[PDB]
Amino acid sequence: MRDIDSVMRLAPVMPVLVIEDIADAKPIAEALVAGGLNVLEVTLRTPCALEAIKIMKEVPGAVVGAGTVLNAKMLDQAQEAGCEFFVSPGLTADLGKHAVAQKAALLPGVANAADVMLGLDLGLDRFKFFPAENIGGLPALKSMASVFRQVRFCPTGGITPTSAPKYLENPSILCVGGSWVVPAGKPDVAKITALAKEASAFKRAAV
Amino acid sequence: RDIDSVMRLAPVMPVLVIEDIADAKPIAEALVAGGLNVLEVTLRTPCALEAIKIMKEVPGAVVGAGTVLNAKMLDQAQEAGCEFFVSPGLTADLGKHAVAQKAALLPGVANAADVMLGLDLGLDRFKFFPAENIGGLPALKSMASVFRQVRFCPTGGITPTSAPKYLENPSILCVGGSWVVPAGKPDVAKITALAKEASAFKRAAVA
Amino acid sequence: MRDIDSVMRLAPVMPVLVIEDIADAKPIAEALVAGGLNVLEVTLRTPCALEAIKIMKEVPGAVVGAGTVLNAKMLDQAQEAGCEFFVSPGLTADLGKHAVAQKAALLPGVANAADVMLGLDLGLDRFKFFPAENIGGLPALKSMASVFRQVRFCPTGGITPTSAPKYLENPSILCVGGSWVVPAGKPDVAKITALAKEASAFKRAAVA
Repeated sequence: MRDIDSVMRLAPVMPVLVIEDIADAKPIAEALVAGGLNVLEVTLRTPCALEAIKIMKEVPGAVVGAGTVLNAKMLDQAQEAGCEFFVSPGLTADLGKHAVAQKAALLPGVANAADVMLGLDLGLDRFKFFPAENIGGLPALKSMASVFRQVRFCPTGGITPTSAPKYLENPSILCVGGSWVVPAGKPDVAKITALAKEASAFKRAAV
Repeated sequence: RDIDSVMRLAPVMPVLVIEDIADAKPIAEALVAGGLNVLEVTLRTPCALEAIKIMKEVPGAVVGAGTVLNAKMLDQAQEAGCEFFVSPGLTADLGKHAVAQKAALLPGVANAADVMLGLDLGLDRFKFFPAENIGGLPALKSMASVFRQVRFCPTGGITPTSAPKYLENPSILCVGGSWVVPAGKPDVAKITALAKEASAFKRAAVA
Repeated sequence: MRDIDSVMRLAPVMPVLVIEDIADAKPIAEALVAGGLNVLEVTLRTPCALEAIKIMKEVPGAVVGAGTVLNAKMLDQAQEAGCEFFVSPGLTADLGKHAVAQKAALLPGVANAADVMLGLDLGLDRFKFFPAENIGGLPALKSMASVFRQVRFCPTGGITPTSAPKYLENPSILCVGGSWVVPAGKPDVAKITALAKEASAFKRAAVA
């Protein structure tokens, strides 16, 4: 299936989903897909997360992945649930070696040059710049992209509707991760779809 | 004792710098009398190993070593009787040595790759260090939101008025602090008064 | 011959060179040496970078190194090109292990305590603080230098002519990395030599 570069190009914004109630999963996936945000990152931060992946996987148009993958075992459990891609807050050689060996579409987080160097040693060149606003923001990413010209990025962490277009004007950025499209209360599918359509319209220099 | 239990004993772990060996016993006595029985003695001073042996004989003191940079320093602190060990950062070498030695290590972390390295080694308790140069409480709040099973001790720039704000987060078990021992000759009544105030800090993690 | 500590002490500023045209390599190296900045870091960020290193090495007095070295094979390629030192944005165990094996004067980037501890475990004690203005600046470097008292640093990343003396007042700092002496665009050899002479006169608490 798709490699992580192809996943990143599909939509300007990758929603970062924290499912506290399993009944929220289907309405959230349907509303995001209705708004054109087809790429869904379900963080493995809650007990029902893997079940939420199995529910969202059956929504037509949804490209479901697992976030907060911390090790090869969690990548395996998420892949067995049907995840098409995997995101991690940071990178280890054991996690990256396992993803390459399994041909899993992994998007590891990086915060500094040594993280990126470990990723390049493993054959990876696509990373989440995370957590963006705690590690110097767009100016820090602009410098890191200047050092690693063959790498492309997905900043995540404190991104907003106001700052997302600024990141997306950089050619080295393919998309951003975002939490604002689904507010942490009970889902409102109309509001979620309207935020998704608004984010769907964001300009991308790289696409 | 394991590091999670050590962190839960008191809201503040004093970070002690003993330059005058004569100060060690009165300081540890005053801190214990004030309810701060967990003592981190930095190894940087020449008399630090001798100070650890004196503090270990104070009843109720739980004495550990700070600024542990490598396996050799850990072995020296363990030979001196330290019950726990604190490092500014984490290496695979120091971590595998602490696990093999059954040493209660509390390694510093600054980013997700540091945490994931520790989790791969079996560690899940970390010092968030240097806290005020890596984004403070807002950055720690995000990191704790990602690593739901990890618990932290922020250290580096913590003050008596900022410490309660960190302690409102249940992922924070305690803070490290330098203010409980004022510079100059020890005033045992003043140290015990500051210690009693710190021992009364409320924390969401421990009733 | 030279270890990385001796390279850092040669001049207050190590220019961070990005060569977009091979024809500019010789004039830039000659202009820098004429201004007294003999230590030249050619970043491996453009395809012609290794070719530019071979050209600059022929300028008398030039001490040529490679920057943005990402792995052990890249260090070997830069060494075969004639580099006398090597700079890396970060540190991996594989890169540091190969550098110590080959006695290569490596200056690896650090941003946090785990980076420094990995370098110390390899026997390294000289690091660039990079990228300085995105990882907390001088206040962050001050705290890190007070943790690792035996380590000495080269801050790089957003250093300016105004801020370089501020960093160079700290005795834990041996030099700074800078881009302002040879910025982007076609070289101005008169401007480069003049900026190199001003950088050469920067006071240093550590070196004198």
